[PDB]
Amino acid sequence: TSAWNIFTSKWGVVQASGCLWTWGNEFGGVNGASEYTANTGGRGSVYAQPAAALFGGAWNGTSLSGSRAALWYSGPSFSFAFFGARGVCDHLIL
Amino acid sequence: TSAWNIFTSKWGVVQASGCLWTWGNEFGGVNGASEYTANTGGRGSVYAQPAAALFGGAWNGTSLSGSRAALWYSGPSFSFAFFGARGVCDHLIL
Amino acid sequence: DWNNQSIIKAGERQHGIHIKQSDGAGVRTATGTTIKVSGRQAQGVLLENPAAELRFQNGSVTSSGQLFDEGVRRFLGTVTVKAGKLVADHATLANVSDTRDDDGIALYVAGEQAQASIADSTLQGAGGVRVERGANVTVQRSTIVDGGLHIGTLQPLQPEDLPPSRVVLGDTSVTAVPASGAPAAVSVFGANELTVDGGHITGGRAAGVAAMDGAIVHLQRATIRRGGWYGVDVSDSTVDLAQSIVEAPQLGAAIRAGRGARVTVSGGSLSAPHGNVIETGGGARRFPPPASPLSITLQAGARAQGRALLYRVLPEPVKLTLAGGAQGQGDIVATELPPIPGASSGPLDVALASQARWTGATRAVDSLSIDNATWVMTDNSNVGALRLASDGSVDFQQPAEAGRFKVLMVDTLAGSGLFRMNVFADLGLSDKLVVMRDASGQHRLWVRNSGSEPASANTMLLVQTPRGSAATFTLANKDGKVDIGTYRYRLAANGNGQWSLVGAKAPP
Ligand SMILES: [Mg+2]
Repeated sequence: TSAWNIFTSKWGVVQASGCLWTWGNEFGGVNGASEYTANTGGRGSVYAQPAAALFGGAWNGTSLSGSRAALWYSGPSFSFAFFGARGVCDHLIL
Repeated sequence: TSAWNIFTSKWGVVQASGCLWTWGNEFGGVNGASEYTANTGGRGSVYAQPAAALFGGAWNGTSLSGSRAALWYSGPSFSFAFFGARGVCDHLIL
Repeated sequence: DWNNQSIIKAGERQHGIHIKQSDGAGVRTATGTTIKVSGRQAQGVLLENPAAELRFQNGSVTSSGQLFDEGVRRFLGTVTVKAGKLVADHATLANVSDTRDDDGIALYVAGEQAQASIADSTLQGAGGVRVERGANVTVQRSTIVDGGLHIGTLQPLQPEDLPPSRVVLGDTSVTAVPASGAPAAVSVFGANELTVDGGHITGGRAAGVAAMDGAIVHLQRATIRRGGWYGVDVSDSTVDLAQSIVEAPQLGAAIRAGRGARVTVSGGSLSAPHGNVIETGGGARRFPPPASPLSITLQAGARAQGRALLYRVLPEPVKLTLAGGAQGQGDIVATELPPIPGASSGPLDVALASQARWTGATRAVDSLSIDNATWVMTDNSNVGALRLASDGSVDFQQPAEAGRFKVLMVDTLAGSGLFRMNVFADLGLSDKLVVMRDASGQHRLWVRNSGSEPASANTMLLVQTPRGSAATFTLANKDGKVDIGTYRYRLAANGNGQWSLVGAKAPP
């Protein structure tokens, strides 16, 4: 109900918010089972695992979405069809 | 009640601690409402939003302040006159 | 319709009894009809018709398959009602499976037209009973063996629309075994109602009962034990405790409330031998408007015992109220340091009313008001604003150690009350009441002899007040005197509001 370019950022980030939650590289918020759970696709267990951040909001999100929309509920092993990712890296000057 | 230079780091960081809390770039500690809150200067909504670290202590936590002093209570939308910031960045050798 | 049969469907996604959304529109019924479904993603009973009523008696519905729908990835139960009425009588509903694979939900009622009335039945599997999304359930004389009861949830990644769920329990007994992982034995999230009438709520990883995000929970003649754990955990929602009993371990509290919670305890009992009876805070929600400053009321003869009667988590305001002859012995403590040095903190306000009785000590209470009640003070104490009325008293407790006096310090004093105080005449020492900023009103002092036979007659300071305070005190021992051995003492105010007890040799 809104055109893709409605969500284009100052620096031309396309679909910046309100389309998909992007996984973040921060941990905090809702923790999970306070006992060693094996949910890392067979690569060990996690104890009292903090949620991974998700930013921007998704298409369903309504008016929650935006440049600062943040959801600290989902564990790193959760998966949903509105959870994607965007990439970042440092600026190199030489 | 004590002079500014009492709070001067080994590296010449002036008022290193116990003058003003600096906001940090790490999340954890006390979470906010486990429910969507539009408190982001009107740029989306947070959910189970963890505290954003505060470091050093301010002028009025006497014994509490110091190089490892850390408060994980304040939501990122909190605003007080004991909360400022100190910048950092990488060291580049070429 | 179904009689003494043995419907077993190992068939995958094959439901023991299924009633189609547009099947026949009428009353079904089944007796002694034991069911078993091993087929993965297939419930024992699935009811889906807003017009069909299913009656299930003396049977036994069980499933082993890994149940769950991909209609927003929520994992169903061995009997699921999504539309229509279910009537269960003397039934076993079991769900055997895995931890990681299945949740083990025995009963699942969800939807604006989903109804269930479990009577004399028993439900098991590590998922328990789950109700949500506008459903109505009534459970009587039954057992939730291991999975617990769970009404509603928090945000399923989207806006929660409205329609409330109502659940009524007639002396059943809900348990949540440590094995089941479940965080609370009973839990109500969102705008939903639970009425409990008698029974044993036992279990929970973290709490016995959890009510959050606007729940209404009426617990009546329930009994709540573990089997740091909390008995009842509240939020921004209403919890009422009538004639119930709540016990808590050392590491815990009988009640935790925070974020604008409203708790009423009438009758019953709350004990926490080595912990707190009531805890306040731990989950930050900061708004400048004074909403419903989280309040706890112990009324109608409530009993409450622990190492502290109220522990405040700091930087939320609290309003503790003992009324209707309730009695609580604890201590009332705060954290000493606030989280943010130099910001506003609201008050810790206690109100002792109609016949009530707190027995303890404090240096955390901001504003205490005793009114036709009594604070039996057990040790040195600090209160901001003290206010009395209608025979409100502050009974200094008689020390077991002779010579050991207690002191109450107050910022401001107002109204009119009585103070029972201890006197050690032979030592020339007495309990003291110090008011530091402002004193006013008519107060009465009643002296208790607690160190008999004085060598001489010697003055003993009893009350200290500011400048030229407006407060009057009068010795309430009859005839305005106390006879300690062969000596008579009277109260005299001297200079700048300092009321001493003078006395000399008693008239022959
Ligand atoms: Mg980090």
